[PDB]
Amino acid sequence: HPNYKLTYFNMRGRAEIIRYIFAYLDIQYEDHRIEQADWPEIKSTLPFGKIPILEVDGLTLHQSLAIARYLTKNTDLAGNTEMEQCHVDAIVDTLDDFMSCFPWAEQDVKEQMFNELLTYNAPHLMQDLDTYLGGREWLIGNSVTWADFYWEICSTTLLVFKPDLLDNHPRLVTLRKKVQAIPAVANWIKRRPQTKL
Amino acid sequence: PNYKLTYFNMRGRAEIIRYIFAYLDIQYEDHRIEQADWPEIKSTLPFGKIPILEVDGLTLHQSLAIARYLTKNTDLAGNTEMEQCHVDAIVDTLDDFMSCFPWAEKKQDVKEQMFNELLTYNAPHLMQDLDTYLGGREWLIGNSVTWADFYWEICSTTLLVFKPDLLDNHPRLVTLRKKVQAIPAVANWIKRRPQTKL
Ligand SMILES: O=C(NCCN1CCOCC1)c1ccc(-c2c(CO)ccc3ccccc23)cc1
Ligand SMILES: N[C@@H](CCC(=O)N[C@@H](CS)C(=O)NCC(=O)O)C(=O)O
Ligand SMILES: N[C@@H](CCC(=O)N[C@@H](CS)C(=O)NCC(=O)O)C(=O)O
Ligand SMILES: [Mg+2]
Repeated sequence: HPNYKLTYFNMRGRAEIIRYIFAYLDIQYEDHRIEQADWPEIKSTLPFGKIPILEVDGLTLHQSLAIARYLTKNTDLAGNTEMEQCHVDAIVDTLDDFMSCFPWAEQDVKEQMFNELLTYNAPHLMQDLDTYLGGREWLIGNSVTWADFYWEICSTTLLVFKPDLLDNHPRLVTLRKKVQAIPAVANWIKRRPQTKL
Repeated sequence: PNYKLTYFNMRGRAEIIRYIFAYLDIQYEDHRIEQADWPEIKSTLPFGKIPILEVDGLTLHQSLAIARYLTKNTDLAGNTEMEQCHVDAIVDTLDDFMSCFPWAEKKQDVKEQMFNELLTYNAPHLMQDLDTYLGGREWLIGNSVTWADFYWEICSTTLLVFKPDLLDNHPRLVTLRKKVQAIPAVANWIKRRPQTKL
């Protein structure tokens, strides 16, 4: 059981998937939340200059989904078979692709691009996700995976900007609530720092 | 298995899969779609995107998800779980950057401005970070080739089309490209594959 230090901004953002996994697996970690003012110094010490990073016994890992996958290796969150693991990885990247389209660090052009993505593109993605879910209980297989975690995390952020995101997708709302009801996840959701994003 | 890869007639996002099939000597159907058939075929895809890989009647999607699946339990995977994390991280860092480019932008002046900005400002920083990460070592992760090395060669090949001087101050990254290109199965694929710009 190694020493884990997670470094990110004071927000859910790209660190939250790692935080859900730690909560579910009951893994102790330091939730290091930096202020924007401390970032220049920290940024200059990192191999690839981006966060989140996870220090594992002092060894710096980067890329939130690479880290998430590493932490879920040989756990019940990974997918029950090699093929299920592929399906999990694919859903995660499909979600991450969409979230990465938003110009988070871009006013005017930023506001325009956000409205276009939320209004013209998000509903299409929600439909494809609902279709993929196909009336089943979880996105992949017969039990929860970190793809379901990431679905709940990404949709929570999208709902902040688009409250009607899932008005045509009650089954996707049901999946969100199912993830949110998992005791370890429910406990983290009620206890985590309250931030907008 | 009966593998059928569907993608455009481009290296693009399918090429990492094509390299892995070649290296592992796995037969597959390299199906390249017609541009006139794209509007029709798009509605059949699980998320409206390509590449997809069909495996015995089952459809898979997402190029790196597929690449990771195909390299599981092979010598192209990281040797340890932490190495596998390093491979995944390098691949996502490359993929993040390539995905920033407005490949489908119709407005030519906007496209050229964005390409130039990414290539002249952002790209050099990435090359610097990759070179320092590599150091004096033989491959990006561990002591043998991984699919992270493949993806480096694939992405840099395309970047060099738009910025030929990209690696002028990074001879170690050039050497890495040549090492990947010197692998027999990869070299054979490179000489036999369709010659496309992207
Ligand atoms: O141009 C690209 N894609 C769209 C093709 N259009 C579709 C509509 O009809 C006309 C053709 C494209 C795709 C992939 C890439 C790409 C390359 C190109 O060799 C290499 C690495 C990548 C890594 C990540 C993402 C894209 C890439 C560049 C451009
Ligand atoms: N795909 C990467 C993205 C990393 C990334 O761009 N992180 C942002 C924060 S959300 C960042 O480091 N921005 C500050 C900066 O680039 O200086 C991941 O998921 O870890
Ligand atoms: N992250 C995904 C991205 C897939 C993707 O956006 N593919 C492009 C072609 S390079 C596509 O299908 N776009 C055409 C469209 O959206 O109509 C992957 O690597 O598979
Ligand atoms: Mg990605």
